[PDB]
Amino acid sequence: MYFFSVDPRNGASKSGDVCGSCCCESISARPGEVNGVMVSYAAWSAPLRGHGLTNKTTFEIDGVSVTPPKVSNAFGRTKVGVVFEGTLSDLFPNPEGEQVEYEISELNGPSNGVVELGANGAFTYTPGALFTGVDRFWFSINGNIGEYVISVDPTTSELPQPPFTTPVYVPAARRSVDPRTHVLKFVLGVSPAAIPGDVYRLTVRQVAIDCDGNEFVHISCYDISIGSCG
Amino acid sequence: MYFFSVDPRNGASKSGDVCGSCCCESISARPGEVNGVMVSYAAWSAPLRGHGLTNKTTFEIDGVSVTPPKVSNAFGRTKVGVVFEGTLSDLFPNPEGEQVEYEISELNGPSNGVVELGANGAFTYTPGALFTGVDRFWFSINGNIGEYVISVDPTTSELPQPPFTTPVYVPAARRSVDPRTHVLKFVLGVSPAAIPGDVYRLTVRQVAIDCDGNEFVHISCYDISIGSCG
Amino acid sequence: MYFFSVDPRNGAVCGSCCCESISARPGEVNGVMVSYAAWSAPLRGHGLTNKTTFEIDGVSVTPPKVSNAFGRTKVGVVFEGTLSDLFPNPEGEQVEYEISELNGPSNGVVELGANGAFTYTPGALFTGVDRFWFSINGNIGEYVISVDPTTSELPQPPFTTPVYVPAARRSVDPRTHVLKFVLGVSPAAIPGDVYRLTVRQVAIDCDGNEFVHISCYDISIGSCG
Amino acid sequence: GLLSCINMPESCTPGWTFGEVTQLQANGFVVSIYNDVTNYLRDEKNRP
Repeated sequence: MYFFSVDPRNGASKSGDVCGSCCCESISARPGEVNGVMVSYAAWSAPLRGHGLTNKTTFEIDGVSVTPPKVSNAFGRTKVGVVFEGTLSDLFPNPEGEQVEYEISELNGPSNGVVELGANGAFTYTPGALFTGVDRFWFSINGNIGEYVISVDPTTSELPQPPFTTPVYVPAARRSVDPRTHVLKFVLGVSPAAIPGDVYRLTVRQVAIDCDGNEFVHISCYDISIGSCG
Repeated sequence: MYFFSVDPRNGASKSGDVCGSCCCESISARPGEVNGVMVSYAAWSAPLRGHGLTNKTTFEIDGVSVTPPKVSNAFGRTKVGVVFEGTLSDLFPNPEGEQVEYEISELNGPSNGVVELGANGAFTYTPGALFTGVDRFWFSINGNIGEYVISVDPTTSELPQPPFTTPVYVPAARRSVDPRTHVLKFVLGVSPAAIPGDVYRLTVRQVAIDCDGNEFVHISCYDISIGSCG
Repeated sequence: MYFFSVDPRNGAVCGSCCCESISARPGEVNGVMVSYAAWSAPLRGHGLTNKTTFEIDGVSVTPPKVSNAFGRTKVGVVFEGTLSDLFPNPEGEQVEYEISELNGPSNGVVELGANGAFTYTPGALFTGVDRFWFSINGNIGEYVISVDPTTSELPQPPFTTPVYVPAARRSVDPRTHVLKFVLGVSPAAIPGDVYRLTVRQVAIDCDGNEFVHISCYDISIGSCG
Repeated sequence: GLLSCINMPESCTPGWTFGEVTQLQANGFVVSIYNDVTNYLRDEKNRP
């Protein structure tokens, strides 16, 4: 749980002690982790006598070092109860021609089914009985990690299609604000497909409120550095 | 007993990151030992005010230095009450048969039977009367150690298959998590067939829970060093 | 009484490889206590169990000069035997024999003749096994006699090894995690020899599972204390 | 550090040219002698 304090916007300076001004603060993350972040606006919203924070936080994720993925994630469809089959060879365009040591990490296995990796880039996904929804599982083609997402109808019509979760994401509805202590809490999810060394940026726009219901905006950054060993 | 304190995933680091870290904690093991490990998530899950951990831990054993074994393993079968006979010479593919000394170390002998070694790579296993299950014993051909399993059916048809225990393993169900003190306990068993000097890597993925039922994932690693006399 | 403490397995006397040290004099029968308190107390459970396993290996043996011999006499009847065909006396040497009174018979009396002859009169109304230890020109060996209860016979016991641990004299104290056992040294053990004893003790948790632990001690057969 | 027992035949074209020399040195190897380093170039995660 990262804990950050906001700059009070008091014409008070900061970030200068040591060379390389990186004002937007840093956050270390590991591929696969799911952490929690708390930011204390009490330094900025307490002098502004009013009704504290509101649930109007908005986020943006933009990467300054993406390191394009060697492989590409894939999608599939099947009905309920029926076994699903798939291949894992057309998802790795290789430049120089080498072997293919396929692997399914059991740390990142399926959630409502079982997977049988075949002899050569083939896999059998048997969904659990009496289950309909979406499922994901993360393969490692020659170390390069990708995901395969299976949709499982209740064998009647069809399903929509999920948005192929990004390397760095923020959950849709897991944010909270405590107006009694001026703290905003949210979750930071790191995909297992994130490549070590990459650097992303999260911009947070959070608004307070006065005694009459007007608005007072605040904007900040955080540089998420996806590294190994957390 | 090993006791490890997990990283907090908050700002600064811990445990000799002074000049970086081997990135995995260390676990010294001796072939044959079965020890216990406790990991304390109090540093990471306590600031996450919620319901502590859950019983959804998952493990992974990966060898970074294996030194593949010389003597292969074998599997036997017999009915209940009837004595079993077996050979011990075709399991040692060698460049010379110099002085092959078939030896059954008593420390890891049978469990519900008795074995009489022959003069030249033969052995007679008399299973215990009124007993049906799986029974193993560890032989040592010219220093090189292997195992022989003679699982016994009650003369109905057969037991399907034992899984041929690996050099290092974690038992199926002997783990527990105490949500009151944020401690996970699990046992670590290393077979007597592990070679001194080998290095394996065990990765642990443990998930906590917030007050409303969501998830916070955490991942750690540990390097198991198999050293004789330790 | 030897008293050792086990390492609690945290990666926290290596000597040569790991194993500890135990001096021993030929003929003695001593006692050893090893405290698993350091290793089994953090694993809060039901203490140890009575499932220890011992194994003896010799890393320095000095193969014996003299040899042993058996015997299957009957009850009450006198027994006669020789002691000349035991020592191969390779280089011409006096065959002077001797029966040490410290390690004489247990339920009889021997009569060492002039040239390796001996007459064993077993104790009246006695049926079982007996041993004694002779010293043919400094080198020590044993002679075992089985007195049979005149019905048919009596089985053959195993010639005792130089260093041994008695069959059933081990114990475990689960309230203090202490293992007690006995170390027996044959009078035929040659000084300077070095043997290795390995132990595999199993502790138990509150649910009935097992926790293994393995250790060694190097027994050095030394003369003069 | 000059190797005594070598007696290599002299020439004009040495071997690894300056660029290659830098490559070897920085990367590692102990191109001759000079630069008696041990090829490390990295660490657990951070290179320097």
